[PDB]
Amino acid sequence: WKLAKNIFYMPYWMIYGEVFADQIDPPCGQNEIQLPPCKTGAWIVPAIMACYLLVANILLVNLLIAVFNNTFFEVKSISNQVWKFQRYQL
Amino acid sequence: WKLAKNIFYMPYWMIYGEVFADQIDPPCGQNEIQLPPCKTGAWIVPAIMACYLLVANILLVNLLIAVFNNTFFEVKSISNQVWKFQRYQL
Ligand SMILES: CC(C)CCC[C@@H](C)[C@H]1CC[C@H]2[C@@H]3CC=C4C[C@@H](OC(=O)CCC(=O)O)CC[C@]4(C)[C@H]3CC[C@]12C
Ligand SMILES: CC(C)CCC[C@@H](C)[C@H]1CC[C@H]2[C@@H]3CC=C4C[C@@H](OC(=O)CCC(=O)O)CC[C@]4(C)[C@H]3CC[C@]12C
Ligand SMILES: CC(C)CCC[C@@H](C)[C@H]1CC[C@H]2[C@@H]3CC=C4C[C@@H](OC(=O)CCC(=O)O)CC[C@]4(C)[C@H]3CC[C@]12C
Repeated sequence: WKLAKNIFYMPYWMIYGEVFADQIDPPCGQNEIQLPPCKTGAWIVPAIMACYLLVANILLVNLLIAVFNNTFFEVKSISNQVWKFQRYQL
Repeated sequence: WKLAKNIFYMPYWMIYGEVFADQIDPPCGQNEIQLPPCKTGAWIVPAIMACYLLVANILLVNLLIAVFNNTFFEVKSISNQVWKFQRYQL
């Protein structure tokens, strides 16, 4: 079950300004002490990290900003009128 | 080819809240153990870092917020009508 935890753990905190910079692309397959060998296709992980961070943090958050902004006025008027209606129930 | 990787590595993650604070301006050219000597013009790197972070994070992201916001209504109406058209194809 730790695999399912590792699916959601670091990509979720990646949205809130913690990119885990020590684990983006650690040096491996060299001697600095002998490092463990390079996993195959481990260079893909920073690239899809870049695409994910771009899509999430720039596209979806700003789109939710636009959604919150362009539906603010109708929701504000409806909420004011509904609160004035629910004053009687209170 | 590691030079081309180093071009894109840290400035890209600099947008998402990871400024790499240990490598902004490390102490050098002193004894704390003898540090390696100061590179010439290494003080320029935090200044252009400051200008880059300002321009990127404050100018361009907020401008994309404005672009997403002011074209939201036309895109929303067009997308609703296009989805209602593509219901038949589905
Ligand atoms: C659909 C949207 C609106 C809500 C989000 C729901 C899911 C994305 C959440 C809710 C329940 C969550 C699960 C609740 C419990 C666990 C057990 C957890 O197990 C461990 O951590 C085992 C311990 C370990 O070995 O570390 C792994 C994550 C997981 C599957 C969670 C994965 C994410 C889930 C499916
Ligand atoms: C302006 C923005 C919207 C896009 C520009 C950013 C990307 C084009 C950059 C940022 C991070 C970069 C990646 C950072 C690290 C790597 C790992 C690198 O692989 C290795 O170095 C091998 C393994 C190792 O030596 O540790 C291959 C390039 C790649 C995928 C880079 C490809 C280009 C990326 C995706
Ligand atoms: C134009 C916009 C819309 C898209 C962005 C495209 C480029 C900015 C990307 C796409 C392909 C990328 C290249 C794909 C592969 C590599 C090899 C990579 O090589 C290594 O990492 C060598 C291993 C090492 O020594 O660390 C260095 C980055 C580089 C040149 C990447 C640099 C960034 C590039 C040019």
